[PDB]
Amino acid sequence: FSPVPSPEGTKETYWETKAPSSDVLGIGAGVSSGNFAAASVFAALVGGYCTGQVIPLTVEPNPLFLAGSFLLPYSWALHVAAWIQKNNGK
Amino acid sequence: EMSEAIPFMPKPANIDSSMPGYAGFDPLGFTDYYSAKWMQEAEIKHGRVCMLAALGMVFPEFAKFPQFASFSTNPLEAFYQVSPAGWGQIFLFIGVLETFSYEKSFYNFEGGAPGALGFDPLRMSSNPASAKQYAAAEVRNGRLAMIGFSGMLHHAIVSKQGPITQIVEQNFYPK
Amino acid sequence: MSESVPFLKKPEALDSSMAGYAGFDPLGLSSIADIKFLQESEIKHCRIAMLAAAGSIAQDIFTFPGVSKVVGTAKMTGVHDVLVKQGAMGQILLWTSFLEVFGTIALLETLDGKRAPGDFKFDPLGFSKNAETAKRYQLSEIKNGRLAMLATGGMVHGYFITGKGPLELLTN
Amino acid sequence: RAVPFAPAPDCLPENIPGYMGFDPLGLSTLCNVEWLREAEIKHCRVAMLAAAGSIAQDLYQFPGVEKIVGSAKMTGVHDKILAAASTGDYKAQAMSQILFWTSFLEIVTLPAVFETMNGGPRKPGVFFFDPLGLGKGDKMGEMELKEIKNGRLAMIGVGGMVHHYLLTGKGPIQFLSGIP
Ligand code: CLA
Ligand code: CLA
Ligand code: CLA
Ligand code: CLA
Ligand SMILES: CC1=C(C#C/C(C)=C/C=C/C(C)=C/C=C/C=C(C)/C=C/C=C(\C)C#CC2=C(C)C[C@@H](O)CC2(C)C)C(C)(C)C[C@H](O)C1
Ligand SMILES: CC1=C(C#C/C(C)=C/C=C/C(C)=C/C=C/C=C(C)/C=C/C=C(\C)C#CC2=C(C)C[C@@H](O)CC2(C)C)C(C)(C)C[C@H](O)C1
Ligand SMILES: CC1=C(C#C/C(C)=C/C=C/C(C)=C/C=C/C=C(C)/C=C/C=C(C)/C=C/C2=C(C)CCCC2(C)C)C(C)(C)C[C@H](O)C1
Ligand SMILES: CC1=C(C#C/C(C)=C/C=C/C(C)=C/C=C/C=C(C)/C=C/C=C(C)/C=C/C2=C(C)CCCC2(C)C)C(C)(C)C[C@H](O)C1
Repeated sequence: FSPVPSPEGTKETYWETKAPSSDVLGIGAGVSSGNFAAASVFAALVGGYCTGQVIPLTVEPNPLFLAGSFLLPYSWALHVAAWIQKNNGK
Repeated sequence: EMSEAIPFMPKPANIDSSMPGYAGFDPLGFTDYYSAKWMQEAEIKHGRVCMLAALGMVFPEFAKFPQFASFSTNPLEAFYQVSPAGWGQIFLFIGVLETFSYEKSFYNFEGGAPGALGFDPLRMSSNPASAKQYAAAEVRNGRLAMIGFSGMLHHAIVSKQGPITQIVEQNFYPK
Repeated sequence: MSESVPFLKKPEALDSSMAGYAGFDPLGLSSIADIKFLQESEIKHCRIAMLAAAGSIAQDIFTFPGVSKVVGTAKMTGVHDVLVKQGAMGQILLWTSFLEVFGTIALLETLDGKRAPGDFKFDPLGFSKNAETAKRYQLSEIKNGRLAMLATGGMVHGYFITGKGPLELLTN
Repeated sequence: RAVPFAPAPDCLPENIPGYMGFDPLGLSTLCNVEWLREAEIKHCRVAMLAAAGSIAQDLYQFPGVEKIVGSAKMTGVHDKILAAASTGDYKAQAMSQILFWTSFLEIVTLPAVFETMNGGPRKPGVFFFDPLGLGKGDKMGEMELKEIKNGRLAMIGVGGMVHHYLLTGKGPIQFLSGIP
């Protein structure tokens, strides 16, 4: 009803193709699909290891294993980005 | 035309002699409503999983892997004796194989043959007659394994043992 | 193709004109983060590490009058643990943070492109007047800073494992 | 050609180093050929380092390693060094150092394997490591055949050495000399 503002640099992300354009990856638009797929497997293994090593949680957990355990959900978004980049020819 | 499986019923229009395990058997017409190629690939995939499942329900009667040698020969107890790390690795492996059928069916549905995941390492099906025979043999052995696994599963439910054990002990009936 | 890493491809965001260019970006992190942000971050790390490497060395060589009374034997990281209890670490943090507040403004100007990455125009003595000596000296600042980054970690980890400190580790 | 009964798949080209027509199980069709080729070259090298390592460690010990090792052979040393590292020994972090550095080399070279699959100029298994320049000075492609062939030999040899160790405590040099 009035012009709705968006932050500067907002671009069009609506897609009907096989994969969205790489611009939906934001800062990760130029990363290769191999680099996401390898980062995804690396993040899944190190995140799963770091998660697994502190499953009995103590009052003294290792802070590096806690922070490294966040790589498991991050790996999900990484392999989705790997799929998007392979289907954009990157 | 009439069905070859049911000679009093008319031929189901969307199934054809081209398909490997065709018998004219669609009394309730799934293919006139669902995609015949989707049903074809789905039948083939159920059969391939069931063929491994039939072999897998029967095989720990004979021998077990040394790590799971302590596990039970009843398959429905050996299901729970496997660790969730083991089932997670099995699920990750099956998922990796499925990534290929996700492409073959949700994106590349029309290009090829149903169930053709590019898995022919010993280069069979090169001879055309041999290819025809193997296609029909895969579909029929898959259906047979579906029936056989269904049997052996419910037989393991009633009598808490493997099918071969139930046979040799002659525990064929609910007791 | 790349100069430093012959098998990998030339990094797309990296150019010969930029100081300390060896075409070295194997993970392609220049695509992920803005290159001007990365360049300023590297220069900030280079200068803080250069001061820190020389710092460790100088503190082993000698201390300032009275510091030895305040910290009995701790060196490298250990003296920092003593100085948070005193006021030295906090006072340096307050002043470095105050300069970094203007640095935040400068970083915003760099992201705009108004200001060169890491260029705070600090020349009390003009040793970059030539403008080719400036190119060389910026390359030297980047190279000595990268070396100092490595070195600072190296000597601090030597303190973590042995407690000797940088010069003392060689002497002992 | 290697197996007359079952020849190599047409997926395998004939102009690759070490091509002698051996693929009876047709494993090339299942996975990308470039990924498989680099996987073999990487296995060749890791195995060659292990085979030469297994022989050399039995043949010679660096000064002072004997006290931590005790009497462990090629497989045993790895367990002994990790056990002492578990205690907290600074000297027993050798395994961690090689794991960190081999991992760092793999992490930096991570993009390279995908770039070869993507169609990049790099051929699988080539990192342009020629400080000696022996291949550049001579003709390249004959040592590539030697590297794949010796690597395959080493792959099998490392398996021989380890399984011989597990059955009988003797390492490589000792096992070759003795004949149980
Ligand atoms: C639907 C299939 C299915 C499922 C869900 C299971 C599930 C299970 N099996 Mg059973 N099993 C299967 C098939 C299956 N198996 C088959 C086909 C065999 C015969 C080889 C066996 C033989 C078997 C034994 C001997 C044992 C199990 C055991 C187990 C348990 C642990 C996992 C394990 O070791 O599996 C092992 C399963 C396999 C190795 C099957 C792999 C199937 C792959 C996908 C087919 C291979 C494709 C082909 C060969 C590729 C060739 C390429 C070419 C170049 C050669 C778990 C309950 C253990 C247990 O606890 O039992 C008490 C155990 O000791 N399984
Ligand atoms: C009776 C079984 C049987 C038969 C005849 C076929 C036939 C076929 N398959 Mg299929 N398949 C089967 C089982 C079978 N498959 C199972 C169980 C799986 C799951 C692991 C698969 C998975 C599969 C995939 C993923 C693909 C095929 C494909 C093909 C086709 C081309 C390859 C070919 O000619 O192989 C011929 C195969 C045989 C002659 C089977 C013989 C196997 C050996 C010799 C005997 C079984 C050994 C057993 C493991 C040991 C038993 C131990 C016990 C007796 C003690 C052809 C239609 C490909 C295709 O393009 O389809 C159109 C394809 O993409 N299949
Ligand atoms: C990252 C840098 C860094 C850090 C955190 C420290 C931290 C510390 N130093 Mg070390 N030091 C440094 C660099 C550093 N130093 C350098 C470069 C030298 C060589 C001159 C020394 C020599 C030195 C001695 C000899 C002694 C310390 C001591 C100390 C402690 C007390 C503070 C003090 O008196 O410092 C004094 C440090 C200086 C007077 C020199 C640093 C001045 C630099 C050049 C400031 C420049 C900032 C720069 C201009 C910012 C640019 C802004 C831009 C936006 C324009 C504390 C642990 C004492 C200690 O605990 O010893 C055990 C001590 O006795 N420092
Ligand atoms: C028989 C051994 C052998 C041969 C012929 C080659 C041949 C080749 N390699 Mg490979 N390589 C090998 C082993 C070998 N490699 C091993 C074990 C490693 C692991 C360290 C590597 C790691 C490697 C990398 C990382 C790269 C190559 C590259 C190359 C090419 C460069 C040509 C050249 O100058 O190499 C000539 C090499 C030799 C003549 C081998 C010399 C072996 C001598 C005898 C030293 C042995 C020392 C050993 C530790 C002691 C063992 C004895 C002990 C038991 C007593 C060529 C295709 C490069 C490439 O393909 O890109 C252009 C490349 O990037 N190779
Ligand atoms: C594709 C491909 C190839 C391949 C391959 C592979 C791995 C092929 C695998 C084929 C397999 C595993 C086939 C297994 C079928 C099992 C059946 C039909 C069992 C049915 C059970 C029944 C009827 C029952 C029952 C029971 C009932 C209910 C009551 C019980 O009391 C008793 C009883 C036991 C009688 C290769 C690798 C060669 C390469 C080539 O280039 C391409
Ligand atoms: C490439 C490159 C560079 C480099 C480099 C390097 C490091 C090159 C290193 C090359 C090496 C180390 C090659 C070694 C291969 C080992 C083999 C073939 C052993 C197989 C085992 C067998 C046969 C066995 C066995 C055994 C059995 C199982 C039981 C045992 O009990 C006994 C027994 C022994 C009989 C340089 C710097 C030159 C530059 C150049 O520009 C590029
Ligand atoms: C924690 C703590 C404190 C502290 C502190 C400090 C000062 C912590 C600083 C830690 C630092 C700076 C660590 C640096 C690590 C650098 C590495 C691993 C790079 C290695 C090189 C590699 C991998 C490869 C290099 C390579 C080589 C070899 C050849 C190939 C190419 C190349 C890439 C050049 C205090 C002061 C607060 C006290 C407090 O009570 C506790
Ligand atoms: C470190 C560590 C360990 C370890 C470990 C290691 C290093 C384990 C290494 C295992 C390896 C490398 C096994 C490979 C064996 C080679 C085989 C089976 C080739 C067979 C030949 C065939 C099939 C046919 C060959 C044929 C013939 C006839 C000749 C022509 C060619 C061909 C036709 C192909 C543990 C696990 C003990 C843990 C422990 O905590 C510490």
